Amino acid sequence: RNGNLKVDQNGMLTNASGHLVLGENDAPITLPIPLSKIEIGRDGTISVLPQGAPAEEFQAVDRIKLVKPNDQSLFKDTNGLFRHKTPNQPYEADATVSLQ
Amino acid sequence: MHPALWVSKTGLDAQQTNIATISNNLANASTVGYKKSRAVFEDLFYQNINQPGGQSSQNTELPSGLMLGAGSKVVATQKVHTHGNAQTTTNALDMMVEGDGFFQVTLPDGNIGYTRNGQFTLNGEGTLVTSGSGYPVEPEIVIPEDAISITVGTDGEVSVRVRGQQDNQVVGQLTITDFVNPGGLEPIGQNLYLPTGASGDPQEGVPGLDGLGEIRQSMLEASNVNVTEELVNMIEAQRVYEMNSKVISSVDKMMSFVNQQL
Amino acid sequence: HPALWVSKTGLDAQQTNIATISNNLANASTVGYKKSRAVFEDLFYQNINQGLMLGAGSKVVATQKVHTHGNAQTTTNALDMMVEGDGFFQVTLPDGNIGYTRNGQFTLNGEGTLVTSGSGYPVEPEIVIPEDAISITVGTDGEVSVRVRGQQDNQVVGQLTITDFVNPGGLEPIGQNLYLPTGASGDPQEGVPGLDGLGEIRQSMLEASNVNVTEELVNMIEAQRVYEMNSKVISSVDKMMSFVNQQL
Amino acid sequence: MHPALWVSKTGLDAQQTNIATISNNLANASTVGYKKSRAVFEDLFYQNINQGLMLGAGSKVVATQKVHTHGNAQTTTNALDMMVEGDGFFQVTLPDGNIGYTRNGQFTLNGEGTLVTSGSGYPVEPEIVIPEDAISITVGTDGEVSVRVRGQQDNQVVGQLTITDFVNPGGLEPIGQNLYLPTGASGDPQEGVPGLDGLGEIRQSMLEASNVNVTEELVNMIEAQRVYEMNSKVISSVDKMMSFVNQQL
Repeated sequence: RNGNLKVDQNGMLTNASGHLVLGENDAPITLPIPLSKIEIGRDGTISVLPQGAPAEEFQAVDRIKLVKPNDQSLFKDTNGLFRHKTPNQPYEADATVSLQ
Repeated sequence: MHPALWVSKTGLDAQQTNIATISNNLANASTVGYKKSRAVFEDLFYQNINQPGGQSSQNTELPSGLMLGAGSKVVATQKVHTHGNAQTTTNALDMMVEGDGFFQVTLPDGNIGYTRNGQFTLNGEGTLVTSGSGYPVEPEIVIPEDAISITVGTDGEVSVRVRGQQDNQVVGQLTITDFVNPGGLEPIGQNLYLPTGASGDPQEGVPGLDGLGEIRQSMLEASNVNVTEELVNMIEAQRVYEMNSKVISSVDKMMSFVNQQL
Repeated sequence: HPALWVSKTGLDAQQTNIATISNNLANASTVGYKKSRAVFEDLFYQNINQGLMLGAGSKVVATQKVHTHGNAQTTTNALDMMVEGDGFFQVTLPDGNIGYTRNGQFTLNGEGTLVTSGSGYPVEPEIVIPEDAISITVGTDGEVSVRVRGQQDNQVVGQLTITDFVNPGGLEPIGQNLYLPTGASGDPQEGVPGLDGLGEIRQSMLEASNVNVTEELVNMIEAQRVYEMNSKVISSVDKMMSFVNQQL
Repeated sequence: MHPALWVSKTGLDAQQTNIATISNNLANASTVGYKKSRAVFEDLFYQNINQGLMLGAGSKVVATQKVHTHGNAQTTTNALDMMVEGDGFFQVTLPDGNIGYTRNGQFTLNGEGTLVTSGSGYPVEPEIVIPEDAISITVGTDGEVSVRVRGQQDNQVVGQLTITDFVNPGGLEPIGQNLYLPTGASGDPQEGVPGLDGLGEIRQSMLEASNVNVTEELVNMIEAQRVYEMNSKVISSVDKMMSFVNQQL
């Protein structure tokens, strides 16, 4: 639940804890390296502006994977991450979670 | 400390430059051949917190973004080079350009200075010089000691009348210089301008052809300042200046309250 | 303690609001300036102890440019002009793309091209004033003509065009009285200045700033008091937390 | 002790020096040929701990930058006070024998008629001596000093003033009395005719007013006072935190 996101030199989107942020393809989000303006929508959509592009060139490149499972079914692991109590269970991408 | 403090600081500095420009126009309300100036305001950069047109969620974009301004400043002082009124004088050595053009004088460093002031006179050698510092007028017009009257033609030809000789003798020819952008000249004081990069190439020729103005003898060009306009502008400049001080004072009390409370 | 940061949102919102108010008062003499109002909206609500709704505070979501036409200033300069209605002057930026302005204070460069009086950007389309011109006339439809001695009738040196946007509030201000087209601004609609909703070019006139100096002074009063009110909540919450740990 | 105590103390010291320059600017709001100064802030070194964690050490005022913008002109009826229209400093001879460079133009005559400063009376280099037979003093735009003598047509020349321009006027060392001393970073004294090769022109019966912005200084006092009080609250808060701990621990 730590949304202190950051972008490293390679363009990979992580948080302040160093964890890779997943995307819509279930893979870590890698943004174009030379950005000029990054906007996060109210649903996880990441829109970037290539450096030097006109203002009418904002394009969505990824969507942050947001999950709303049953809270009673989650346990905190040894590294502060909440995981399913039952192993080998995937994380469905819920479309109701909003980001402020 | 507070953004409103820095934003209103620019507004205070901008108005102070505006007032000084207004005061200079009123100071030169009797200067012959003075062109009034107007301060040009422009806003500073806007901080792009939220990009207008940025994609909000999906199938939706921000109709207007959170773009905070940084204040304003005076970016230019535009000289209004409109023709002034004519004053009739009995002197024969004060001239006026009837239209576009500038008289050319020789600065002490060697360069040619351009003036709209026509108050000229002679020096000990008879050369036509300015009535102030005494710079010679280009080209040199030497009035002979045998002259009984001076006539400066409309086409800039200077002639003198000599007793014992009909058909007054011509002693020289004056040439005036025009500029595409006379507002780009650099005012160096003493009613003199210097050519600059944006002033344009100095075009010289006879005063009355190729769009050049005509030389009017025994006439002076009064300043074009509007004394009523400067007084109204002083009212606007004073009030906007004070209302920016209100914002700074309010921020000062706001931070005083936070220090006492938090 | 949520009340600490709920009130901090109010302090941040007022700080942004006051900054925009100071920007309006700073540009009270800028030609062709459009005032702006900060848009407040409450943050999300949390359903706690689940049917109990608690707000998260407030924030400023956007700054809306009010593109209402300002008053008219009559000047004796022959190069400063005003758009009487809807439309923007288009200038060429050093990047090569076109910026759009409402400030009509223009002038000439060394070569005679019509340029802005500030940085000196050329005005699109290019208008070149010949050296033989003795007066410059700009018609109500952008028809620029000059007077030449020895020739009856003013010769035409070019025609200015203006651009209108469906949503001028969506333009991106970049300073220097300039705008950049964006996605939400719309498609730049050029054309003759005076037909099809476009405004008319008024030579020797300027468009004043549309800010209301009295309104901003009152807005300062209401912004300052709300800022102080949220400070007392933080102070009271601090006293409550300082009391609990001292007492216990 | 507690790092926050001394990090905040740097801010108190930094603002105190900042206020000292603002008061100096306001005090010299009527001095002829005074150049206002602003305090240049810079952050202290950042320490690396817990090893990618950077902690600042505070702030300090590293320099006092003088802004050598030309001030306005005061029209005076005195015939001995002058001004430099542009870049250039009047060169005066200090009692040590070295040359000090000034922009104040309020001059006068000594008992022997040499042009000196209106304050401590330091002579102006090169020496200009006004004869007793003179009835008027005229200083040309290029430093040419001439006097009008009765019974003799034409003003006789009694000297020519020269001015010195520095590539970095802000590198000069202020020593009071509107005087500067050349330093290593000032550059080399570039002396010549006052009006040729970038040098300004001498304007007689005119004075160069102070260039301080009294409105700016009052706003600068507002932010300096608030930041000074803001840093004091951290020290007060740290003091009550350390008092709580040893009372509790």
